[PDB]
Amino acid sequence: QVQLVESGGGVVQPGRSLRLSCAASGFTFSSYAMHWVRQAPGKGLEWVAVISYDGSNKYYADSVKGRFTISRDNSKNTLYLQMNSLRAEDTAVYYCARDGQAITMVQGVIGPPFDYWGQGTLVTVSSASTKGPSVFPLAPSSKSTSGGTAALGCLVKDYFPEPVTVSWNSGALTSGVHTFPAVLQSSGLYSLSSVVTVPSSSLGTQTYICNVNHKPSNTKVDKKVEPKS
Amino acid sequence: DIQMTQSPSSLSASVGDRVTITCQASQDISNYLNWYQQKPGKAPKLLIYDASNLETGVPSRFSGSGSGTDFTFTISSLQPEDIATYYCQQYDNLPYTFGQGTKLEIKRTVAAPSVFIFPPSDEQLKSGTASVVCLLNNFYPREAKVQWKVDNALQSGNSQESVTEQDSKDSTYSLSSTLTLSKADYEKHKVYACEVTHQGLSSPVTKSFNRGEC
Amino acid sequence: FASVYAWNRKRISNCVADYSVLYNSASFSTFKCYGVSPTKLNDLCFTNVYADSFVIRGDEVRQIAPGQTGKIADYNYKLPDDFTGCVIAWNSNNLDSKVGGNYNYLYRLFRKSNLKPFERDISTEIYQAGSTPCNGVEGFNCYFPLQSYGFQPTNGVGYQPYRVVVLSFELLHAPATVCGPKKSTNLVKNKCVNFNFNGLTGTGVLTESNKKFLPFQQFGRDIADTTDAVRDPQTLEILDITPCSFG
Ligand SMILES: *[C@@H]1O[C@H](CO)[C@@H](O)[C@H](O)[C@H]1NC(C)=O
Repeated sequence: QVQLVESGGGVVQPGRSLRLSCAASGFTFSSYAMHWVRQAPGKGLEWVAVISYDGSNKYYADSVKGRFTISRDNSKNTLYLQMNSLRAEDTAVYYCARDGQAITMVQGVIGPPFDYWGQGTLVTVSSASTKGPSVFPLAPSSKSTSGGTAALGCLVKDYFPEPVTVSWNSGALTSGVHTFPAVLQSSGLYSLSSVVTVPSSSLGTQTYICNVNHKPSNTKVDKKVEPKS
Repeated sequence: DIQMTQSPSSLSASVGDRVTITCQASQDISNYLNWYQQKPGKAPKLLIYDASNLETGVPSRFSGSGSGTDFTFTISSLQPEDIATYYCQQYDNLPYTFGQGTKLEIKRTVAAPSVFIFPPSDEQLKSGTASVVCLLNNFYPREAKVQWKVDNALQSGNSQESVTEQDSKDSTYSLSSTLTLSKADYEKHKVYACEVTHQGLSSPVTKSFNRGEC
Repeated sequence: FASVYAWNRKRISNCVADYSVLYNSASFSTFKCYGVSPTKLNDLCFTNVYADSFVIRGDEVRQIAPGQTGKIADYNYKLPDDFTGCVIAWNSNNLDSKVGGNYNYLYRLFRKSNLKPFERDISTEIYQAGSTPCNGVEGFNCYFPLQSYGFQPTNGVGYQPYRVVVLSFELLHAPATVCGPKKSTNLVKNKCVNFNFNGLTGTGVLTESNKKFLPFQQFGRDIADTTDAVRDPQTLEILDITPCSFG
């Protein structure tokens, strides 16, 4: 039925070039329109580009022009966005959606616009490689202790390849375990810290080992957190 | 041809209420638009074509009002699985502008944070840098302030925060602020303090340590 | 049918209109009456009835009403704010929608100013959105003003074509005109009865006559001026009117 799949995004340096892929399924592809829409992470949506039923009607946006181009395959139900002259600023997640209501574009008005069956992101940093993650244990302390509970955690910092995970005791503790959103430094590398609270009677008593796994690389390290010396 | 829309962004209410979002449109009157919801960690979703007339599947708690230059989304009878963003797209030209979004948040009883400060680990001081973490645990009003102080000097421009999604169990937030220094500059001061301000605190709480005191 | 941007306009005139065959036909998906509720149409008379005809989408039938806005009511077809007639609409997916798209049903989507009620505009000048003059060629901010519904048989309801007819009863200042139909019963002769002969209201016994009324007269009167004969329409046969029996 009607659903879309997307691929072709990743990590590349600025100034380079990349083409995307927006494929269709179900419906007749060569009758509809196809949109391109994006959002920088933590910002709002923004319409990027559009083309008719392969009728060469772009009508690009501001700045975008002269850097982007649209190419759809009506015979294979796919669509490609190729961008050149990157800015190290158009790193985002990207979506393609169908339209049937434009004016100088697709013949006849049909159905609702923007049915939104896409996904797919693209990183444009200078990290290139997968800067391994450096781990420290943040010890439980009386400055973190209050009454019945005290908090301890693990700080995993300085890595580029965004998807990284830290578990507690091989996935055992689910109470109080809270991993905070990674932060992007000026150096260009990410960093985060995951913390969990545990009864203050149990400072060192049981096992609290953070399991750090970095999937783009192959890093796997277990770090124990104990009260301060 | 340049147009833009507005929104009363970042609202908050409780279960079983009525909300309103007003997308006022720019000059050059238009003709109906749309209303999208976006659960984070996923793709957006259509809810109402131009003006009104929702689609299928929608649980029919939604309504628009399209009369020229000022449209109002109106949801009646809130439901505990309908908190997301809400961006409205306006069409009828070359550049299809958008709104700004509207973050939604439930209502919970004022809860003060547990605060905790962590000094840098000895392993990191070998490497030549010092991260000083300060944690704020569970808390409704997210409008919390984290003031770092080093030897009683308020520190500006060497910290970063992040905050968790509102907790599905107790509807609280948690916040982590990281202060980053060089080993050299770290070793130049003594007291590291983290002063948290929050509505559930009658006066701010400071957690602090003294560099080099077991 | 006729497009939505150039609707038709038939001026129904002196006739016998039976809005009951309309009202009860149950084939209409929408039958709203505004100036006058529907059942009392076959009991009133006006000067002129106009009938306008066109074809729109399915969910655009709510802009054919007094006091609405939208691309249809703004500049395609505007109804005055004290409308009097009725609006009728029915789905026509099988007639007007054809596989591959029926691109012969257009509508206007740009105009300088909203229409006056019952005003019509079939021009085809290149619209000019921005300040730059257009000089009869397309381009940015220079748009062709007509779009076409591409109707297709596999469209969800609310995108299938609906045919619409707007009846508008008007009353200028003439002497009369078309109106509902009349209903006559049987002729019961030989009984004190309460009768009405197209206006003549009376009481009495009716009897076959043998008087020869002219070729244009209606009834007969007697000295001292009382109605004593009538002519029946359905048949046209002299009949006497004898007072009842009192004493
Ligand atoms: C009236 O109609 C009947 C048929 O129903 C016909 O026989 C008769 O001649 C007609 N008379 C007049 C005056 O039209």
